[PDB]
Amino acid sequence: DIQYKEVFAHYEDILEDVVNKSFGNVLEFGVGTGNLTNKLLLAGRTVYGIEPSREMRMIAKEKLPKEFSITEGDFLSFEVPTSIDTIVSTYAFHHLTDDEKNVAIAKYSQLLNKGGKIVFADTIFADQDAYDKTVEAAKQRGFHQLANDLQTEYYTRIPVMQTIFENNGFHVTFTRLNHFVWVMEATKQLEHH
Repeated sequence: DIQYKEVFAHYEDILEDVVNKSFGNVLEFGVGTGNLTNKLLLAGRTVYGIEPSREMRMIAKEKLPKEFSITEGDFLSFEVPTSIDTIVSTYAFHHLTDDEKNVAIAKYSQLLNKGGKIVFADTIFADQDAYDKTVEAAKQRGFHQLANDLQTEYYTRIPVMQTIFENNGFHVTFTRLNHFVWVMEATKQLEHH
């Protein structure tokens, strides 16, 4: 894992940052092994989990308190908890093509109330140059699995994500927490219905 040493740099701080920007009922996508949830629960937040992988939902049910709800849905198809104030996820949104990312945001815009937020932490790039330069660096070093990841998954650019959020009624702010990851804080501008 020397290859992902930088990708996960400040991992904890990253979850911390997402936690500190969330309130009320939290809907988490891509629960994985429950690391984000864990800090979300510690922070006294009310959380509802979503994770397609049964393999993952298990490990999380293991670490998290019992009773914790975690359905088998995903970013686009999932159970709506009830009243959502903020939607979160870390290291997951890139599993969606840019078109799907737009459907997702369009859908969260439809569910959240004025003032509702979307806080996602994920690997994303400033521009095409920053990306190609990162893919090369990974090649430069012996990082072959990482270079594959970068050209396989659907990582995108900050400006693209910028347009999607705003096109769907959001005002978003980007804060870099490491060379790969950035935290995007989005707040819904207008009210529902």
